[PDB]
Amino acid sequence: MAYSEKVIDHYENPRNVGSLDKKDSNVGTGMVGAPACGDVMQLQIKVDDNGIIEDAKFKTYGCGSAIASSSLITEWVKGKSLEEAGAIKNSQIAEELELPPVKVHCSILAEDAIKAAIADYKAKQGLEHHHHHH
Repeated sequence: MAYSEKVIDHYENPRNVGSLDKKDSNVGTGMVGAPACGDVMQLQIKVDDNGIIEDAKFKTYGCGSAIASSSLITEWVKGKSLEEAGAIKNSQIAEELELPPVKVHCSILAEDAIKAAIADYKAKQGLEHHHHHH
């Protein structure tokens, strides 16, 4: 079952190289929004440089402004690790930006987003599937 001291499942993926596909365990996806008004935010982080984050894309089309922060949060994890992304809080950016309590909808979609990417990043390897007639 493993005459070696390595249990790793594989260096990359059993699909003969690939990376980038919205359908991999090395890519966390997160799509949230604010149904309390009508704002949609999408954030996706990439992890491969050794469990580290090398690239961090995103997409927020609906709030003409929630983009700025999108560039700050995405540029804050770009290089960090999931262990760090799963710890930052919305108060962190809320303070670095200094904005009134009448727009927290952003800082919220920021941290809440990273939470979705981490949830879908760890769920891509839980119960998986069991049946799938071809």
